[PDB]
Amino acid sequence: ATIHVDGKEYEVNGADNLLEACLSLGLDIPYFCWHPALGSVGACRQCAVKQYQNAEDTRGRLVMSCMTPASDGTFISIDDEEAKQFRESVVEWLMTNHPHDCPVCEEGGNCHLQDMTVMTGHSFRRYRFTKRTHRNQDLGPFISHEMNRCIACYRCVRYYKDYAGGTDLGVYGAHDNVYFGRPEDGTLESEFSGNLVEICPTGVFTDKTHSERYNRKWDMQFAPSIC
Amino acid sequence: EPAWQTRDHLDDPVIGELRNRFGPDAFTVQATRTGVPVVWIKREQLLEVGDFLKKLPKPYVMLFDLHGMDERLRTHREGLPAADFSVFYHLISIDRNRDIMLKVALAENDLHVPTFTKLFPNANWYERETWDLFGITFDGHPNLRRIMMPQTWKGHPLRKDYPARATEFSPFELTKAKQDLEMEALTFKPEEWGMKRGTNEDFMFLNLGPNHPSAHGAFRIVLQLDGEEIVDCVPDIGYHHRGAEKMGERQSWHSYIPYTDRIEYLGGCVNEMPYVLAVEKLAGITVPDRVNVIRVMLSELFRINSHLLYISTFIQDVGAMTPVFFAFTDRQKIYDLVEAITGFRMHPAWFRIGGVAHDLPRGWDRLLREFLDWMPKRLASYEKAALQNTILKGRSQGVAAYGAKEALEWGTTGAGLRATGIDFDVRKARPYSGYENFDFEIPVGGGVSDCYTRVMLKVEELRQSLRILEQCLNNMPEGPFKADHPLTTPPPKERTLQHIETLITHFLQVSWGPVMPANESFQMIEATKGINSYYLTSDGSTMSYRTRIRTPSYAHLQQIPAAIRGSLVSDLIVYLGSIDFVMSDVDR
Amino acid sequence: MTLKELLVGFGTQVRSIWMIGLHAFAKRETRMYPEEPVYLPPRYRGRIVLTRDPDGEERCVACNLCAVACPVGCISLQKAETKDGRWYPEFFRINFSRCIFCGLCEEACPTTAIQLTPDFEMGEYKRQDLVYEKEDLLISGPGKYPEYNFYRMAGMAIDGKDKGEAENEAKPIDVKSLLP
Amino acid sequence: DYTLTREIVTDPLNVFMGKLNDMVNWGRKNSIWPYNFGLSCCYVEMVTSFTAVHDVARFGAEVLRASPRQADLMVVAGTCFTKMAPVIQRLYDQMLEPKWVISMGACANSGGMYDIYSVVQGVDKFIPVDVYIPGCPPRPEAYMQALMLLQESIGKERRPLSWVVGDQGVYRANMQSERERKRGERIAVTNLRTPDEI
Ligand SMILES: CCCCCCCCCCCCCCCCCC(=O)OC[C@H](COP(=O)(O)OCCN)OC(=O)CCCCCCCCCCCCCCCCC
Ligand SMILES: CCCCCCCCCCC1=C(C)C(=O)C(OC)=C(OC)C1=O
Ligand code: SF4
Ligand code: SF4
Ligand code: SF4
Ligand code: SF4
Ligand code: SF4
Ligand code: FES
Repeated sequence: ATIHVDGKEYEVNGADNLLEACLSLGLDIPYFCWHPALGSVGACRQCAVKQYQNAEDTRGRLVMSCMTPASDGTFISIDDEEAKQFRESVVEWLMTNHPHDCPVCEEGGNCHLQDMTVMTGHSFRRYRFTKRTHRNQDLGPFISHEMNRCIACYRCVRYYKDYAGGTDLGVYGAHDNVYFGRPEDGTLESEFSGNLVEICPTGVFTDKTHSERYNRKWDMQFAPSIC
Repeated sequence: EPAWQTRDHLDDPVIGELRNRFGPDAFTVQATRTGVPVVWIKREQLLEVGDFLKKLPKPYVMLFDLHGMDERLRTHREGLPAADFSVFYHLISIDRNRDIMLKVALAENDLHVPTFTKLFPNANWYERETWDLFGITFDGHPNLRRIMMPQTWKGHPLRKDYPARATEFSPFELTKAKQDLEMEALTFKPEEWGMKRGTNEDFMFLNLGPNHPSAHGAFRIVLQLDGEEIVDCVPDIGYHHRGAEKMGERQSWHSYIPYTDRIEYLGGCVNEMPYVLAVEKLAGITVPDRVNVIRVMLSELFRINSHLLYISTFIQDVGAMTPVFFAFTDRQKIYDLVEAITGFRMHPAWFRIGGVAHDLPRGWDRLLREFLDWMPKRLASYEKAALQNTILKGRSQGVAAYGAKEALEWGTTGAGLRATGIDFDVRKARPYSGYENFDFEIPVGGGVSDCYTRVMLKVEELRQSLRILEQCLNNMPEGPFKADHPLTTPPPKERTLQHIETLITHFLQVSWGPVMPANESFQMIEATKGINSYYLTSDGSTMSYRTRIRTPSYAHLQQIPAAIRGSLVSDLIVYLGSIDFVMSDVDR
Repeated sequence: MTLKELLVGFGTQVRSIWMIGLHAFAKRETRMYPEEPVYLPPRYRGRIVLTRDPDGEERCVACNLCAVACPVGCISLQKAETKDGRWYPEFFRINFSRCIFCGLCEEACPTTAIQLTPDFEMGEYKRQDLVYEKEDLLISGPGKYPEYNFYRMAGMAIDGKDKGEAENEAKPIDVKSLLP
Repeated sequence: DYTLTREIVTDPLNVFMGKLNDMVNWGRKNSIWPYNFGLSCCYVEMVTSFTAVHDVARFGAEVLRASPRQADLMVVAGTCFTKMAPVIQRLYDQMLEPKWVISMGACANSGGMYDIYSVVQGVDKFIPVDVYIPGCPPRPEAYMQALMLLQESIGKERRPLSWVVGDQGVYRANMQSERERKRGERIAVTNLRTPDEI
């Protein structure tokens, strides 16, 4: 397949969607609800690009890159002004209810939401109203729960239920009171519940064992090892 | 179109002249944010291109800079020739008020370039430093020895595989280097340093360092003397090398600013200014007008501080020991204002990417008004007490004189260049930081650069800086002290303290660092001692891929043997006192 | 040399002597440290302290932003947590023999805990004593920022401040609530 | 509590010998001649302390010898570059007893911000230091405070009066650290002036 992103021609796999095709080419499109192992659902509306019908097209149309196939002869723009404004607006909408928590959040410096807030260029707050809050759950000795930081990207439920086959995690409630957790307090029963601390793009699910002796990602000494 | 926009500069007449002379396929034009045309030349055509630029109708008369770059780790090299290493040549035409950056690509195995010393004599020290820090050999160089590191140094520090950090201290190596220090007077060979006729049976040799009791720093000059006459002299520098460029590759864009302070340590905010302007070019930031006026005010305060120290130390070097006390009292008045504004005296580190660290504190205008009332009578008293002394004039007038051609061929800038009658100040020729909104004059000399002429030019520059400070006091814009750009590092503190998106931006900017998109930027300013410049290469990361700092004291120290040859040693001391250099500027 | 040059030079020497004598008849410019205390402006970058919030608790939440923003790397700390859940530094040490007093840590602090204070008198006999632990840094009050409290902004629940009790926060709504 | 050089020992101090030692220490601490040695920006602040606005001459510490033989104090005011380290060691060796060392600034203390390939990480790697001044640069009054600290340390050290009679060992006082001395008055600080004023 052949796509044209911002006037540059690229050869991609036609079976891929536009988001993974552009991310494989080194282009930076912000995204929340898409994961390579989970597929596309089009929830967070962060991955907007402007698709044109032909090469001689000025209007275009905002589309979700994760839900759009990277078919042959596609024409899209990432750095289109309207697409950039919409992606910044989506980040701004996610920031309206987000808690003032980065210094005391274990995801700080390792946070996908922080990276996409910086990437869209959104640093000015004009929202002045109240922020919604949530009570937390006890999820056992391994996973710490903090639902204030949730951006409702549905990656936890998709991984845990559809991928991992777990049954005790779900989404409850409604419009902006969507709650992601267990129906009651207790230990997460899946043998693969620990991957939530990397699946979740925010600091909702965190490593409690790390949170005991916490340090930031930049302060770590890492090595490649085998479990 | 903003001033920070990426441009190819294909509309420059020099590009058309090079195309007509050498052909369209002889070079590659690179689009940068440096503001100058960047032209990649083949290595075998470098001397021809340099000669052609030297013989233009309004020729490129000054080699502003010459250095190297390790391109092996550079990932974003789109639109660039294949290169493991590269050597760049920054040339300035004053008649065109233009400049061009030639670039030569080098393979890793074939690291040799023809020398530029037959066209520009300052290429000697520049190529010695490029050989020292990058391992690039220059063919035809008269003496290609190390100039920063000692001669028995292994490796080339500015290469990307050289570890930046300090090695383990060993007393054995210290004792060995002490033994070489004691045996240097016995095993002195007068051919490694580039001299000839090493004892006509009367040419004695003298050493003037490396323990210098003065504020300009400590460095060795080995003198070949016929009685009291200086037949030849080479300076031994690198005794104050701090690896500042290498640290530029090891610090974030924000956390490098205090290191920019300590390049020319009598300059402070003047040293901060070209770095933050070049980073703002990389970030695409246009600062507001109040930021421009604040940075101009602090730059002129530090320029007056540096000029006061320079004039007092020159008067002390002549022999009058009294005015330095009063000049440091005036420096204390300046430091009162600077301490109030920035919280620090000598290295304020107060400029920021996109603005300044804080707003001006309430009551600063009283301190500025008090200093502006204090300064002129003290300056006139210094003039009448020491600068109009005929003994000082006899010590200074006619000593170490050079003309416009000698200043041009050695890269001399600042008061030493302008005392030859060449009107070239960056604040007027290539205006920056809103210097066009100020009414001030540029003092120029009659055509001869003596010690006395340079000192009087610096006195006139001090008076013009006082005029700029008066305009700064009278017309202060009301507005922000930081730009509203998302890459303004750090964001305004109150919004960080109460807004989550601002807190996120601050969190990532102070920890991982601000992300500059991959580009090259350049900013040249008129520093307190000449023209200072930052050339920054970003590879798209939170750290500089390459930080090249051009300082004027390097060029002035290299100019020394061409201006002092055939003079006395007291004249050499007076010349060193009138150059206005610090050794941290030379070595950096 | 010329006779006129000699006379002009003699008059110039007499003028210089006269001005230095009149300088002797002038007012002293000396600030008499230590009997006269040194005035320092309120934002002077001297000795580093850790401060407390107006409720009396230490402001540092051990977020490690000052340590990473330090260009010298002379701040070391470890996060600990009380039973209520508030973050605090288990230890906090600053190598003042390395510190360049640049103020970048105070700039990076999101809680106004770490501050540079107008105090320059920090001379020491042994270099080991220039390593200041938390007992040498934490002071009894708020320092230069008298009212800011990070824990009235944070969404994290601590003692005396539950969910929905921070600034610009609504009370949490259960998903089991009857309202549509 | 003293430290011996020729060991953690006690006070060796007739009552006339103590008075003679006190007189010698008084004369030594009230006449301290620094060596005029410029390394970096910290030297600019040191000679600022030598000027009229600060007047370090009031302590009798202004003579500022250009020869190491006539100097009693070496102030390492600047970075210890690897090319300058043998020079610093040779100039220190040319000094005569008694001699004292003040590290001025973060560079001389530990290498400071220059943990770099060409910088020795602190002058106390190779020469012994009596007083350390943190700062980059320390202000002139910080240098004067270190001078007073050195005077206090000199005022109760024990050195031989003559090289032909008595103990030839040098006893240096194990001072209480300034940090622990000032901890009581420093922690009690509650409010400071807000940084929005002058
Ligand atoms: C071996 C030594 C031989 C030489 C000395 C012999 C003995 C003395 C003989 C008489 C000397 C007269 C000197 C000339 C006086 C008049 C001209 C004059 O003052 O010239 C010096 C200088 C000229 O000014 P200028 O440098 O051009 O600056 C621009 C200002 N329009 O103007 C100035 O600097 C400003 C005015 C200065 C006036 C100075 C005092 C002149 C009279 C001195 C009398 C004697 C003093 C004795 C000591 C007094 C102090 C203790
Ligand atoms: C013990 C007797 C001393 C007599 C006077 C000594 C010489 C003058 C004072 C010392 C000094 C010298 C040498 C000196 O050169 C100088 O300039 C750098 C000073 O100012 C800081 C001085 O204070
Ligand atoms: S989840 Fe991310 S953005 Fe939210 S508080 Fe934690 S670090 Fe900050
Ligand atoms: S808890 Fe995390 S993974 Fe789940 S929807 Fe919220 S932000 Fe996404
Ligand atoms: S003032 Fe600068 S050098 Fe000192 S601890 Fe803070 S960030 Fe580090
Ligand atoms: S930046 Fe402030 S709150 Fe964070 S660890 Fe440092 S002192 Fe503590
Ligand atoms: S401690 Fe700072 S001021 Fe002193 S020499 Fe080092 S860089 Fe310069
Ligand atoms: S990543 Fe495409 S809408 Fe979420």
